Amino acid sequence: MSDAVSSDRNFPNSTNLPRNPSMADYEARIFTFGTWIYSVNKEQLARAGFYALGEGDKVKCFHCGGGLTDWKPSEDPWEQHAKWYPGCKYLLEQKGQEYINNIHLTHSLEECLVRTT
Ligand SMILES: [Zn+2]
Repeated sequence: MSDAVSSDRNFPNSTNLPRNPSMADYEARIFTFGTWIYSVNKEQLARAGFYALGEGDKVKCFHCGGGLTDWKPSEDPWEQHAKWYPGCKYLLEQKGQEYINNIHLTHSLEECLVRTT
């Protein structure tokens, strides 16, 4: 439970000292991936604050302080990340909440299979 789930942060400090653009640079990110993961990752991640941790094609945010490994279809890091959590510093700094809001939510469905649409 830690120092009171309510008097702590519902977790052992998720943000592991993020906001480290010094090493999260452009060539720093791509460099991590050692040109192995999918294509279009250069601008994709470099712009969304995603860098390679060491898994096979997986990714995580180094500027926001959160992970987003591959466990679903191709799903561009842009869409996948925004759904993972809108409270990601850099992530928002790029396409603002207007985008993340459009992503996380949906185009109109938001019914899950159909429900009542
Ligand atoms: Zn993030």
